[PDB]
Amino acid sequence: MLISQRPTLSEETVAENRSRFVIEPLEPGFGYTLGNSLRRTLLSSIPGAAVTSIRIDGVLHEFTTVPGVKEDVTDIILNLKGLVVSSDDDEPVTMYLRKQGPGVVTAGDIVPPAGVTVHNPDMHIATLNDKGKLEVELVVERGRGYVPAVQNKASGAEIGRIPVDSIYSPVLKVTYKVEATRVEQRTDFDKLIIDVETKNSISPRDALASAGGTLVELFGLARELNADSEHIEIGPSPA
Amino acid sequence: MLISQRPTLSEETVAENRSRFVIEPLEPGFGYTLGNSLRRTLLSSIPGAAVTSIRIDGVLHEFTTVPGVKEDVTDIILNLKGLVVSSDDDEPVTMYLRKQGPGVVTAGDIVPPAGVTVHNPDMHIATLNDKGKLEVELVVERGRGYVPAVQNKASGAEIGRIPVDSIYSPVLKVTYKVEATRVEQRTDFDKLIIDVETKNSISPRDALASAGGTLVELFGLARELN
Amino acid sequence: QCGLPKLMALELFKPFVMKRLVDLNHAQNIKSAKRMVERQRPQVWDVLEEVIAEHPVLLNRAPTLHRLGIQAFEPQLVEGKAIQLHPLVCEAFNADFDGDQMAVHLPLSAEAQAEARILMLSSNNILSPASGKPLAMPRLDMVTGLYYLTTLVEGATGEYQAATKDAPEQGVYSSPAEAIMAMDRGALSVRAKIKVRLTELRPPTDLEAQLFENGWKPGDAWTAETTLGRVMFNELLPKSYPFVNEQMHKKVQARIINDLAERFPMIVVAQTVDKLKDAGFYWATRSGVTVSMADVLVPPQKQEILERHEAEADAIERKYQRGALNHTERNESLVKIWQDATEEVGKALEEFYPADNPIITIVKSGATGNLTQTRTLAGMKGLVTNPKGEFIPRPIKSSFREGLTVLEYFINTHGARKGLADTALRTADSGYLTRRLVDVSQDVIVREHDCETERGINVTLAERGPDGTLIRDAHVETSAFARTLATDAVDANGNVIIERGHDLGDPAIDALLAAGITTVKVRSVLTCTSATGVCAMCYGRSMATGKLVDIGEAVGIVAAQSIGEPGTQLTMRTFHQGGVTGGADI
Amino acid sequence: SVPGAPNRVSFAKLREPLEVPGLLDVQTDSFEWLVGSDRWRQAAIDRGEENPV
Amino acid sequence: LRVQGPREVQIHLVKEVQEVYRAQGVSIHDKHIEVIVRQMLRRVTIIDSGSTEFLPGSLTERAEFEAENRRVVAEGGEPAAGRPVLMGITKASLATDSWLSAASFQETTRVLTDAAINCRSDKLNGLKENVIIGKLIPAGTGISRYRNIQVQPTEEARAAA
Amino acid sequence: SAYDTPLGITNPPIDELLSRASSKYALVIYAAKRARQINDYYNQLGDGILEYVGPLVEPGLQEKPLSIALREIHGDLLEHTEGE
Amino acid sequence: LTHKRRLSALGPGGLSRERAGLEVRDVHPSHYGRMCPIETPEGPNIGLIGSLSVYARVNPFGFIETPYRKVENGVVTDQIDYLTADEEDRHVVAQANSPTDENGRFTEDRVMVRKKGGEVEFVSADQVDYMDVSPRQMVSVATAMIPFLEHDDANRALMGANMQRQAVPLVRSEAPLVGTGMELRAAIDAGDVVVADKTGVIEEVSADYITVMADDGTRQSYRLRKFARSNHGTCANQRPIVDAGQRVEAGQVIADGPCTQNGEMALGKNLLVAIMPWEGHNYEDAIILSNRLVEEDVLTSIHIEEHEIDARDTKLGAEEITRDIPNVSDEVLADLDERGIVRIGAEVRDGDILVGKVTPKGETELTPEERLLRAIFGEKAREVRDTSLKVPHGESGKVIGIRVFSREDDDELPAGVNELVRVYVAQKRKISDGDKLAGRHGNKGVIGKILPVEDMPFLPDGTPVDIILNTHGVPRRMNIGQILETHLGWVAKAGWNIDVAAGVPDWASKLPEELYSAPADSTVATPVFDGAQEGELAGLLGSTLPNRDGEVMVDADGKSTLFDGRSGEPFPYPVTVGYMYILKLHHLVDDKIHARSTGPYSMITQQPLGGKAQFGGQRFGEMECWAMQAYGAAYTLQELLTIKSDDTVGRVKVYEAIVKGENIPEPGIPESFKVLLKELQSLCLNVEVLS
Ligand SMILES: [Zn+2]
Repeated sequence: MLISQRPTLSEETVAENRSRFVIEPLEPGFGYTLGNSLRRTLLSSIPGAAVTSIRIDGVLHEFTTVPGVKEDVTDIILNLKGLVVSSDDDEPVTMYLRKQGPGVVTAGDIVPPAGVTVHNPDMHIATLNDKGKLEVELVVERGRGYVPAVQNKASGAEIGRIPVDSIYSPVLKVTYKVEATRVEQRTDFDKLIIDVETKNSISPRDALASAGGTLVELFGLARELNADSEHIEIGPSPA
Repeated sequence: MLISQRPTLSEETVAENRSRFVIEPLEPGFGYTLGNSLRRTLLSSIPGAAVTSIRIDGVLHEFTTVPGVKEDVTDIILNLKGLVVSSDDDEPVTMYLRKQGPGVVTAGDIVPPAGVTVHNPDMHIATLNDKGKLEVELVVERGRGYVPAVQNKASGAEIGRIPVDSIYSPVLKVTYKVEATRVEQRTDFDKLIIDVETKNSISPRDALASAGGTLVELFGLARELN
Repeated sequence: QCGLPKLMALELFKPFVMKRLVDLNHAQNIKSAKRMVERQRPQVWDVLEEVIAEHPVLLNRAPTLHRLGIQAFEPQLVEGKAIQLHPLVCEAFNADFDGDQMAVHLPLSAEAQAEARILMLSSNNILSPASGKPLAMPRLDMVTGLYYLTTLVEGATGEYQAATKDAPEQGVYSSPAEAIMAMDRGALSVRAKIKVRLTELRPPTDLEAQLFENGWKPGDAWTAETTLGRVMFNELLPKSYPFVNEQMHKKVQARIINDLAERFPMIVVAQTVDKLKDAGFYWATRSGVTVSMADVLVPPQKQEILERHEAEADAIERKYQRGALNHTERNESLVKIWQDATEEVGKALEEFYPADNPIITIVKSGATGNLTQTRTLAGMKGLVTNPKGEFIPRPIKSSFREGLTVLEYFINTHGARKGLADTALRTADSGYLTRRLVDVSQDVIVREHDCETERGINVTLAERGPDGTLIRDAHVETSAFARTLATDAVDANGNVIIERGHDLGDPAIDALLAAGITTVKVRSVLTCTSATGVCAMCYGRSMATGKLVDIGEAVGIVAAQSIGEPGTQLTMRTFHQGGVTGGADI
Repeated sequence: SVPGAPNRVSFAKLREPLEVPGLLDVQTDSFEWLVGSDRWRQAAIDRGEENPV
Repeated sequence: LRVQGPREVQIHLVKEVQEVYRAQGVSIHDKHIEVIVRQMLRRVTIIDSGSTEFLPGSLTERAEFEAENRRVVAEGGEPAAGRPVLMGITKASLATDSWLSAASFQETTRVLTDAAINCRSDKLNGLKENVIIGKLIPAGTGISRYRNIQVQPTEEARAAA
Repeated sequence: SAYDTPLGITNPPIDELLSRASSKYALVIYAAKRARQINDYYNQLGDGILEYVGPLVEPGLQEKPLSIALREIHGDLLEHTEGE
Repeated sequence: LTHKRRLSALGPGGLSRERAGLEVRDVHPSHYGRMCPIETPEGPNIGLIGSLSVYARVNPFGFIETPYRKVENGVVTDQIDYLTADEEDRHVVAQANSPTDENGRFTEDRVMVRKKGGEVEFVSADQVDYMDVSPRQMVSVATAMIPFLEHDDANRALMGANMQRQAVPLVRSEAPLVGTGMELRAAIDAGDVVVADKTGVIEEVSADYITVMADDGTRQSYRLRKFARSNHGTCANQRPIVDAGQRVEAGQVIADGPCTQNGEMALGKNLLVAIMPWEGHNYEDAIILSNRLVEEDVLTSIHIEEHEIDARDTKLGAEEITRDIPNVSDEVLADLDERGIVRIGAEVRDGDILVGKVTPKGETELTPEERLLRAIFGEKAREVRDTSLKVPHGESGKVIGIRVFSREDDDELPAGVNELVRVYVAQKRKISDGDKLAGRHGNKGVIGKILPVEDMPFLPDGTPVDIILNTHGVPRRMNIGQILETHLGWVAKAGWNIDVAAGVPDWASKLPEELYSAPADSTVATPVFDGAQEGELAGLLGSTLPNRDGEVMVDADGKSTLFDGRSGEPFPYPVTVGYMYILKLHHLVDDKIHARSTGPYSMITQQPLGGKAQFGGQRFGEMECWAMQAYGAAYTLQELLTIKSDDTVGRVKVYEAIVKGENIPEPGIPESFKVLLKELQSLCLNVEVLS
């Protein structure tokens, strides 16, 4: 049992961190099968490092404003949520950001420990006023997907630790759609258009490759139930 | 932290032709999409064998009756559509059904050649009175999905052949559900339970393996990016 | 675009297909190509798919009450026997997919093809020529979708919580992508209030002045307190449009589309309506709207109203027995009592149904239906008309949910039969008036740009009123809009606002209102002094295109058709041959 | 009711006093009267008619 | 119309019709109503022939009346007894000069006899008559202003070829 | 301004084309005459008569003459004198 | 059945179709019990044509009279009396559903009745003179087949009643799960079934006939008309439903007709329906169907058409049917028989020869081009011209029967006709996009899309819904009865069991003793105006039995969770799911598709002719001309009024230009103007043109 003809995968680079992939021609009905699975794998199956909590020096109960900085605590948390961090620790680590005097303080001012890398130093963090100071510690750890704010409800022994939603996945926004196409004088075939936006950490092509490898490994479990059984193959593209 | 336990698959039988498979652990929000992908593959791209055409001795077309037969040709074709057969060679093969005298005719009375099997001999086809004689040949070939009749205008068959619709899918029903499974330090990950009931042609695990192989072949495209 | 069945397309384009086949050596001569097409050999479809490209085809749905009943579409081959029609243009064609059929016509000459491609293209006919109100806009399901997406409900999962002591803000997201990720995980709802840092959506004018008084640009992050659904809805509108942050009722959607057409080119309008259609269908698929008899709620107050009004009717009957009433006045009093009862039951039903019930949600969002139908379905049918045409004093208490009894059903059948007989005779006089109107205005055309006349008519935009605060006149939309100022607007504020020749649009009227000027002289077709026909300046902008009318426009036919199309919606003199003359009861 | 009458439980609460008459009686009785069939004569005389024609 | 000028009656008619249409929820712009009304004030009834030959109480085109009272008169703009008249849709459409269009909705024999006896000619200006002849309508793309458009390539673009 | 890329018979945008002609009717006659010229150039006479020049823009695989004419008009490669 | 018992108000001595507007077609208060006031054609004959009621028989004088129950001293007695309208105007009749005591006395005091003026009023129990025989005394046979008719609006009920007569018979019929008591009788009285004449034992059964031996030893043989064409083209056939050795009583149905199952009418099919919008594919009354219906032939039908052709004597000779045909290859006529007729069982498409036929031609006068062309080929002239019968365009199928009549064998052919040949072509039409599809409550729609099985939403147990109906169209049309049908159909499909062990619940106190518990796939009856109450149905919905897994799919509200077939995520809110009885109407797409490029033209007007589906042309009315003028589309209007109609000179030039690739020339002057000019000149009018 052989497929009618082999599909192909192509890419077009919209921007530096965004790209659109076209898979076609697929057998009718398989576009929807591939699309949602690929989107979910891309979003929630690529491990990455992100900030999972922060602590601001000088403020521990009034989480509305901090002296010496013209940005609310919410603005600082939102800015820190956007930091791009790559790590190989597998254990939470602590990073420090210390600044004094008026002016802008950015991510580049941070001093990562060994094994931690920052990919967007230019990211704006805060702006201090006259006599203002900013001393903030960040907790960085690795994970998968988007994990909402893990609170300190049962861990009250730590004071001032602000939990923050962590976007572990390097891929940010993924969308997909399926279009009808005609091949061999019949108009039933499906073309899958999947648009992927990713962080500065990795290129979209590598993220798509990782998602494909993960899905292949996952379905290897089903394939292992009974090999050599009937199954439509795809065949080699060049030969 | 990111859990290290990779997903694993387990199987449990329910009946002679229905099996329930459990996959766990899975990332949150992953059970539904994987289950739906497996369901679509199982219901669309599981190959099988089916009857493509028939030829009855005393009829030139399907809009006629056979003497001594309670059912007409159309009813016989409709009953035959419910037949489930298994074949080993892709090319068409011929089976013969012959009977005479009073009594009922069941799929068991069909004579299959080597490499062809019929799994529901109790299926009814027609009934004959004393002056009834039923003789028919059936062509069986393998395929996938559902394929309508092929006109003799193009097939090149001589008058008398009655093409019939072919339903090659051996799967019968598929469904899935998701539950919460505990792994160290969390209790919000997905465990997928998918149950599959198939016709007697193939075992449910064979269908699941075929669907998994097809999905692996399809998803290898992304991995090919290196 | 439009879908055209393969066989239909082949039959229409036969000669072109034969020419192409002969050109490609598939057939040696004309006769061979004709035989190949008639036999429908496999080579025909490949040629048909190519020849049909970029060949407009006109679609018509009779009766053609107005010019939008014939529209050009780009055909695409589809297997089957049914023509695929775009859901938006249905209102223009006034057709539903329950058996209606369309006629297809093929232009041949280059002039005709250009005419269909430019003048009659569907994408260029969004607005209605009668009044300029958008006509190809979301309808039914789409309205239910975009509405459901933009609804705000208290207590939703992931709702924003105000920060307190040792409690920071929770419902805050760095970007819409994070909100999408949270929603996909079940931690957030598309209709839950949140605060999101938007960077690609232009903030509203007041917020823009507050934060970006020197001008907002893409990449300038601003925190918006809104719902994820509203953010997604605003992503469909053009990037230069200010943020809306409002529930998308039918009127709100109409206002947004009308404003979009006023400011942006028509192509942007077509793309925006396509995007809105797609989003509306997607979000109506999973809006939870469904019908069940657990959802058809019967108010508990209905019985009390019925009992009280039955007591009042008994009192009326008793007074009639006393001789204080004659038959006709008794019937009139009973009819008034029961109409009041029906109104009260309807009000109770309206105030009883929860806001989230599908039956009332469909009506309230403007998708379709009205509260009278809801009252009939779950309240009480009320009074019904006898064949003579007078209300029967005894109404129908039972609701269709409960089930009408035998006698109630029989008396109800009278009005149904009467209306089904009346619906056809209703169009006779409308067509008569339309053909009068077109005959008189058959040959009124715009022949020149300007007649250079100083005359006009006086119109009023608003009125000060008692408190002195200016209130807009409800007739300004159809009276002052789409006109050309006859004289400079210098009567107030001691300075000009807009000089002569300025076409009064939405921005122009808005500016005029802020200047405290009420009365203005505008050129009118009545005062035009053109030798023959009328002139472009006097006529004003063409409601279909939104710009100054073009020379050669057939103004007379458009005016006649616009007047005659809604004729069936008006009240009409009685059709009963027997009875009394209806002139007195005007 | 009728011999075959596949089992079809009814929700009716009332009792039927009169069975539904022959649905095709209008087309048959008129013609029986036209040709004066014997059964028509018996039915007419039993109704209270003398020397029906 | 008797009390006030022709402009006032037109405004009154437009307002009345617009109110009638608006009271029932139908929205139509005032310009269409004005266009329809304008056809009802296009004729002036002539009482006496002071600067013309028109018979008493004869309906004449306003432009023709003005031209006759302005140009052909030797002594200058000598007045000719004539006042504006409101004459409705039916008569306004029925009083057209094109016998070809008139015969469409009037008694064909009477119209043809009156045309033949008068030996008058119909100029093909309009939509009803042009379609009968098969000519393209004198509106939209069919007017002489656009029909005679000449198209040629620019000299620079042609040179680049 | 910043509209998405037009597709089908919407390319080029109608609004941009309209700015290069007196009105819609003038543009229609403009395009029809140019398309007739292109078709006559293709058919010509075999002798290579240059009474009508070919498409000044690069033609497509099978683009119809009307589409080519509209593209040329959008490209400001033609001019016309109104017949008023 | 409805046609036979029809009351027409026109014909010889009747009213015209263009007269009596809203004066004679209104529902008079005297229809009650004598003429169905809801079911009537919606065409020109609205009101003029109706149907007789269930309980009604014509008075020997010719006055429709209806039965009523005699009432004396407030007790209903068994003294049924047939009264006319005038006889009824002198009495006071009451409803049939009025509660009564066990003995027969009235239990209430004020009873609803009808007065002499046709008005409804509440009177004392003693004032009652008569009583209706049954609630469904005013509806007709067609209207009595609509369950929950008291919940549907009058207009929708009329639409459903008139649509129920347009259901094409399906290949395999199935009785409705939920219906009234009229399904049985309407089947037997229609005569489309075979009923044993007398008690006996089935001697033998075959697909063609049934033999039964009576208790008196008299044999009876019934022929079963098999694959017989109906007047409208639908296949009409019967199949036995008995076996040898079966005892059969008088009046028992032994064979069933086209739309009958076990003797009950089976116009449609029970399909699993979910009430929800779906991606806009069911927008504006459109319907989404599952591919299963196509695969399993759920909505397939047989359509048979007859093609007839004659051979007669002519002034040039007698035209004969022959296998030999001139100027045609031998491959096209490979399926012809010895005598020139297509063999039975052959498959034919459009343009195929069914029976050869040639006619004498006469004068040849070949042009020099033809002379040289046939000299090089050497094919000499033939005296005959081919006129064989051809399959009309758009039609295909297999030949199932051939009938031949000839004067050679003394057949009664018309004057001058020598032979006549009829060929029957039968085809197996499956459901497809655009085919109309409707229920019994006036809900109608075309099939907008047919999704694959995996795409359709499916229940948690894995059952995919068969059809999806848009929610927006139900409340507006005011036909809520379809929702009740859906709920009760679901209740019937899966058996129910009321907890009567501890005592009858309050809602179930009215259910008959037989209806407390039923198994799966049960069929229930809900008679019109005496059907299941809303409360009882709501209570039953909460007592449904589980499925094979042991779980309930539909909760107490009649709703169930559905998984999305494309994405897999469950839908956010539960939706109504049940079983609905829907039927395929005769308005198929295959018979409603037209197209023209060039074909026959009228003899006098020289315009394309219409009225036929082969090459009929479309009408371009004056309103479309007004629309074109409003658009300013001068050139299109000219090209459409002259080139494509009655312009003989320019039409051929346009065809030649299109085929040659040359640009279309400017149109000329239509025939409608030259003819007018010549006519007007003929009347002594000197009409002339000038510049
Ligand atoms: Zn003017």
